[PDB]
Amino acid sequence: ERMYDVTPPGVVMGLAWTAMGGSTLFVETSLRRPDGSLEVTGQLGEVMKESARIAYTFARAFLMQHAPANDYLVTSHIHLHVPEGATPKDGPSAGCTIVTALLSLAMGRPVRQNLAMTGEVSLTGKILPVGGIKEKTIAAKRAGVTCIVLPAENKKDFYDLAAFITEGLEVHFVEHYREIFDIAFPDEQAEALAV
Ligand SMILES: *[B]([O])([O])[C]([C][C]([C])[C])[N]C(=O)[C]([C]C1=[C][C]=[C][C]=[C]1)[N]C(=O)C1=N[C]=[C]N=[C]1
Repeated sequence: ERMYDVTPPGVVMGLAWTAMGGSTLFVETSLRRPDGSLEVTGQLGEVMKESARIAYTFARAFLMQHAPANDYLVTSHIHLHVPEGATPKDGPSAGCTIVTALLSLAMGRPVRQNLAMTGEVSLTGKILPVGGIKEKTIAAKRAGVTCIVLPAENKKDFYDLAAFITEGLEVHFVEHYREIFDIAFPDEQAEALAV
């Protein structure tokens, strides 16, 4: 089972691993009040806290180019949480997940359902390779993930898995956050008609 079968805005599924295997986790974000700020909870280590700062800065910049009239990330007091509360978590691979959670919250739009992602985020939005792709992918498949987004340089790790694991997985290998944004929010890049 999963902690969220259906993600509302501000909630994105990420992927973690330990020496004991892989798991899914959800990044949760929310307002704490009507210059902004980010408060972060979830027993995060120092690499993960820094990846939340990087993601926060990039998301502010990304959404000032995609939606300059939208100030929600610049002015709001945001809270970011990664359950479960007692479990320690660390590492950079949730960067894109955090970016997506913040944009999802600021746009008031949920991300594509049954989607998980992992990837380190650069300050300019480059997606850097991560560890545990095999364990994270198995965990996604067990959790009902149908769409998985991974750093492009982790492609060989993904295809080291047996076919019966990756069959049925729609996989996207990405290098810049813009590619994730268009998978996560397909209606922001979809064919439209005027009336
Ligand atoms: B990602 O690989 O950076 C990811 C980020 C986020 C999903 C937590 N981090 C991990 O998957 C961590 C989880 C963790 C758990 C407890 C304490 C620290 C980190 N795992 C690893 O970094 C890791 N797992 C197995 C073997 N080596 C390292």
